Amino acid sequence: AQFVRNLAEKAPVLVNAAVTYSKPRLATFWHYAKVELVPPTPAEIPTAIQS
Amino acid sequence: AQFVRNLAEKAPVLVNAAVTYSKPRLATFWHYAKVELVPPTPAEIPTAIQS
Repeated sequence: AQFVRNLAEKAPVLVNAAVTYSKPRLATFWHYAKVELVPPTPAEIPTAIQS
Repeated sequence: AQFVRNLAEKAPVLVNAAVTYSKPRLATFWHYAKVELVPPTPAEIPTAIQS
């Protein structure tokens, strides 16, 4: 009852820990995804068309 | 009647002459329109984005 609610508060802390562990793995994925904040360069278009 | 039909045959020759005169003026328009037989180059995209 109230103890289960207290357990839920501990579970909320556990959920925060779950978010905490997920973020660095997500940060590694972000490092791969951080290459572009704007659309890709039209500079290598020549290389691609030539290939 | 038949003379009007004969006049129509002459008119058909006149229509061919009308097509004949239109084609060189159209050819000048074609010279302006003959620049691209395929989609435009992605080479100047840099110039445009920089401008």
